[PDB]
Amino acid sequence: NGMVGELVYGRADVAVAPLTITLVREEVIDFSKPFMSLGISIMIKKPQ
Amino acid sequence: TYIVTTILEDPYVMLKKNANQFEGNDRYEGYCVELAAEIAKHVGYSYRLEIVSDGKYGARDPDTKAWNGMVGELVYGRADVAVAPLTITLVREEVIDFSKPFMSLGISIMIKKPQ
Amino acid sequence: WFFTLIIISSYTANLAAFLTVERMVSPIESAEDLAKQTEIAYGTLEAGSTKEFFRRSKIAVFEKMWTYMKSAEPSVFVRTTEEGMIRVRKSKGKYAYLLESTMNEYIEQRKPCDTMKVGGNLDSKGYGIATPKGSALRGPVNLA
Amino acid sequence: EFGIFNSLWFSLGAFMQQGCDISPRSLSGRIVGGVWWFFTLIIISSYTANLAAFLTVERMVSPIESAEDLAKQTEIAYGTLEAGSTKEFFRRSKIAVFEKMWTYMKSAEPSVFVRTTEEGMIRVRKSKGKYAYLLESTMNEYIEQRKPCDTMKVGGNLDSKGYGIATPKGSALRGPVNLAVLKLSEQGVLDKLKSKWWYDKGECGKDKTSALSLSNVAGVFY
Amino acid sequence: KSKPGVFSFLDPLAYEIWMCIVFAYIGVSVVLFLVSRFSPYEWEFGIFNSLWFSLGAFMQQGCDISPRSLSGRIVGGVWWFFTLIIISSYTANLAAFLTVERMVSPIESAEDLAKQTEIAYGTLEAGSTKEFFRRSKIAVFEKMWTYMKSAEPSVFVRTTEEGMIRVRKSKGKYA
Amino acid sequence: WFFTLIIISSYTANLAAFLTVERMVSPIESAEDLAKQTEIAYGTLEAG
Ligand SMILES: O=c1[nH]c2cc(C(F)(F)F)c(N3CCOCC3)cc2n(CP(=O)(O)O)c1=O
Ligand SMILES: O=c1[nH]c2cc(C(F)(F)F)c(N3CCOCC3)cc2n(CP(=O)(O)O)c1=O
Ligand SMILES: CCCCCCCC/C=C/CCCCCCCC(=O)OC[C@H](O)CO
Ligand SMILES: CCCCCCCC/C=C\CCCCCCCC(=O)OC[C@H](O)CO
Ligand SMILES: CCCCCCCCCCCCCCCC(=O)O
Repeated sequence: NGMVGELVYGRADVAVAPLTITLVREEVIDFSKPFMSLGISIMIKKPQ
Repeated sequence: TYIVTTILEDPYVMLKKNANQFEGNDRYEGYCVELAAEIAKHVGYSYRLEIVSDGKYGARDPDTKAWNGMVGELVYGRADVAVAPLTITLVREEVIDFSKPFMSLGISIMIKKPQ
Repeated sequence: WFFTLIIISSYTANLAAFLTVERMVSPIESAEDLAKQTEIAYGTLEAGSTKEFFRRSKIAVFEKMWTYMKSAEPSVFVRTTEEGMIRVRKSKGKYAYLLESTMNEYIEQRKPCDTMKVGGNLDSKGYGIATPKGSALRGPVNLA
Repeated sequence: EFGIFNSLWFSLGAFMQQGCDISPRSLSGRIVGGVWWFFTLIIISSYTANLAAFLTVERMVSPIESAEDLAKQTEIAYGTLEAGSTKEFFRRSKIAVFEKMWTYMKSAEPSVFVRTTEEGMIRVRKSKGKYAYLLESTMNEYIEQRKPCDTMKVGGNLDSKGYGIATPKGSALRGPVNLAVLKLSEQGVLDKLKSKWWYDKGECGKDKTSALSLSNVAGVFY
Repeated sequence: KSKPGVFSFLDPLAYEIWMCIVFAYIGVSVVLFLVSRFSPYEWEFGIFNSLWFSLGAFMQQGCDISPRSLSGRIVGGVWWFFTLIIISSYTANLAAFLTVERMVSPIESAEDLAKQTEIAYGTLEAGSTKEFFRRSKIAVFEKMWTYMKSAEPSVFVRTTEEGMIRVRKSKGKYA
Repeated sequence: WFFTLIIISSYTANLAAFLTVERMVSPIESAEDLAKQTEIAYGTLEAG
C-alpha cells in the first residue's frame, strides 16, 4: 500500500517524503543515502 | 575467498597483543572485524582481512588525479570490499558504491572534564 | 528559652534539608534512567515501528521497558500521536511519550511549549529518497 | 540614648546576633527592633542552611553545552585538525554560527589548529579548560571512555554524516552487502557491537566530605 | 569498626583554621585594648576585659560591656562579622559530614562491586569460579570478566591464602 | 560557653542530617531475633 505501493506498481517514479529506510522496503525499491538521520526519543512534560 | 581491505583504527581494527601467537583473520580484533564476520555470515562468502598498505582512507590527489588509500585499493581492483570507518561523501560516491550507513556520526566538541 | 532553642534549630535544620534535596534532584537524562525508576509512566503508539522496536529488542533496557509497557493497566499505549502528546501535557510529568526524534523536536517548537526531548536517541534510522527498482533516476538522485 | 551612632550600633549588633548595650523602650522603637530581629533570624538561618546544602552536595557545571556557546564566548579557545575534513566543514560552512566560528579560528594567535588528533587531545588535557577540540563524535566518545578519563563530549553534533561498507563500482556483492547491513541494523547487532567496544570495554565505568580549609575562609581573615 | 576520636568535634574545620582563630582572637583583644586606652580623653576595656569581651563575642554570649568609641566599634564589628561566618561554617560543615555519613550504602551485591571502580577484586588463576566468569552470558559477570582481564597489578592469586592475605592487607580496596 | 557552642551546633547539624536522609531499619534480620524477641509474633502453615 501507500507510497511504497505507488512506487512498486509503477504509479509513481519518485518518493520525496520522510520514508524510513528499512530492509523490507529496500528489497522492493532503491533508497538514496539518508537525507535525515533520526531515532526513537523520549518526550516529557517540560519542567516549569 | 575475497580480500577485505581495512585500516588500523581503534576500536575498529586493532592488532591483538598475542599477534605473533595468532595467524590469519584472528590476528586482529575490534568493531569492524566482527562486522566483517557478520557481513560474511549473512552474504555467504569467505574472506581474509587485508590491511591497506598505506594505512589511509582514500583521497584523490589533484595534481596526478590518482586515488590513494582504501578507496584507491578498491577502485583499482586490488580489494573486493572495504569494511572500515569510511565516510560517505560525494567524491567517493561517484567512484565506488556505498552501503547504507552502518554508523551515524557528526562533528562534536571535546573539553576537559570540569573539576 | 528551651522551647525557643528547639524551635529555631528545627527551622534551620529543616530548611537545610529542603535546600539539600532540591540540590540532589536529577532529571531524566537517558533511557535507562526512565527504565529503572517506576514513578513516571511511558508508552507509544499501539500500532507502529516504535512498538515493534521494543517488542523485538534483545537489549536489556528495552526488553525491560517492553515488559513494563505490556504489563501496564491502564494501557500506556495511545491511539494517535496527538493523543500521546495530550496525555504527556495533562499528565503533570507522570507520563513520558516515546516517539521519533524529528517529530519530538518539531512538537517542541509548537505552542503550547510545555514539552521537551530528553537524552539521546535509543535507535538509529534514516529517511531517504525512494525510486522504483531499476529506475534511471537512482544514481543521479543519490548523488544529488 | 538612641542617637544615630548608637542606632547604627544597635542595629549592627542585632544583625550579628551579638548583644545590645541598650534596648528601645517606646512602642515604636520596639516595633522597629522586633521586625529587625525577625529579619535577622530568617536571614542568618538561610545563610547557614544554604551553605550546608552547598557543602553537602557537589554540583560541577560545564561552562559549554553547545557550539553557539563556543561562538559567543571568547575566553575558551577552540580549533580543529588542519589535515581533516572537519576544518573544511567550517571553511565552507555558510551557516551563521559556523561561519562566525571559522572567522574566529582563522584569525587566532597562537594557532588553534593541531597536526594530529593525539596532539589536540593532549592540548585539551594540558590546559585548564581554555581549549575545546572539534572532532568526529565517535572518536570523541571513544576517547572519553579511555584513560586517564578526564575529557568529555559536550552538546549535540554540529553536522551529520555516516560510515558505510564500500564495494567496487561494478561489483555483484553490492546488493547483498547493503541488505546485510540493513538486516544487522534492524536486529540490533550493530548497536550491541558499539556498546561492547565503546562502553562494555570502557576503562572508567559522593562521599568523604572534607574539613573546611583556611582557603575558603581566608577572606574573612583579611 | 569506627572509633570516633576524642577531639573529633574539631573535624569540621582544618587545624590551620583553629590556630588562626586563636591568633585572630589575641590580635583583636590587643587592638581593642590599644585603641581603647591610649586615647587620653578617657584614660573599662583594659587588657583582661578586652580578652573577655572578645571571647564572649566569639561564643555569641554577648557582653557586660560594649565599646563606645568609633575605633572600638570598628574592631567589635569586624570581630562580630568574623564570628558569624566562622560559626555558621562550623555548623554547616558538620551537617555535611553527618549527612553523607548517613547516605553511604555498603556493598551488598555483585553488580554493586561491578559498576564502581574504587574496589578491585580477583580469584584463583585456576578454578571453576574463573570458568563461570569466562563463559558468563549475563551483563554483570561479563563486565567483571572484562575488568579482571585488564588487571594491573594482577588481581588473580596463586593460592586462596594469597587472596585472603591480599584482602586483609588491602584496607578495603581488594575483594 | 565553648561546650554550649559545640553541643548546640551538633544538635542542629544532626537534625539536619536526620531530616535530609530517611533510613528505615527492619527490626528483624535473622531467625535468632525472632527467637529472642517476644513483641513480634510468628507462625507457619497449620499443616506443612
Ligand atoms: O516511513 C515512515 N515515516 C514516518 C514519518 C513520521 C514523521 F516524522 F512524522 F514524519 C512519522 N510520524 C511520527 C509518528 O506518528 C506518526 C507520524 C511516522 C512515520 N512512519 C510510521 P511508523 O510505522 O510508526 O514508522 C513511517 O513508517
Ligand atoms: O573516511 C574517513 N574516516 C575517518 C575515520 C576516523 C575514525 F573515527 F577515527 F575512525 C577518523 N579519525 C578522526 C579523529 O581522529 C582519528 C581519526 C578520520 C577519518 N577520516 C579522515 P577525515 O574525514 O578527512 O577527517 C576519513 O576520511
Ligand atoms: C511588643 C512589640 C512587638 C511588635 C513587633 C513584633 C514583630 C515580630 C514579628 C514579625 C513577623 C510578623 C509578620 C509575619 C508574617 C505573616 C505572613 C503570613 O501570614 O503569610 C500568609 C501566607 O503567605 C499565606 O499563604
Ligand atoms: C556605628 C557602627 C560602626 C560600624 C563598624 C564597622 C564594621 C562593620 C562590620 C562588618 C562588615 C564588614 C564585612 C564586609 C566587608 C566588605 C568586603 C566584601 O564583602 O568584599 C567582597 C568583594 O567585593 C568580592 O566581590
Ligand atoms: C576565641 C577562642 C576560641 C577557642 C578555639 C579552640 C581552639 C582549638 C585548639 C586549637 C589547636 C589545634 C586543634 C586542631 C588539631 C587537629 O585536630 O589536628
